Amino acid sequence: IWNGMVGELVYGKADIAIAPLTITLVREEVIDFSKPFMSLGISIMIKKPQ
Amino acid sequence: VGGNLDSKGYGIATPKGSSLGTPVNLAVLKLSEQGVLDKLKNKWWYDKGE
Repeated sequence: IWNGMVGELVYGKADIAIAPLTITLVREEVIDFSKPFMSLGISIMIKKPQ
Repeated sequence: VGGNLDSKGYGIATPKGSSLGTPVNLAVLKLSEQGVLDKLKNKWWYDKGE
């Protein structure tokens, strides 16, 4: 059972998803993707050292 | 001395209109599913440090 952005897309509740939705291979099997409009990467976040 | 500047990779390139494009792309995708690409990455990059 899909959910979220892909869940709304698969069940046809909406026509187009315009959101910070990352392109992934597993999502490619149920929804298509446009060319990447911006680059990013997973990072680590902590409170700056007091 | 820093992080990556962009998000781009290496792809197998074939002449435009070549019959080898689709089968080689399918093989690349299947090996990505099988993890042979990551295995070779480990073997040549991580498994060769001294």
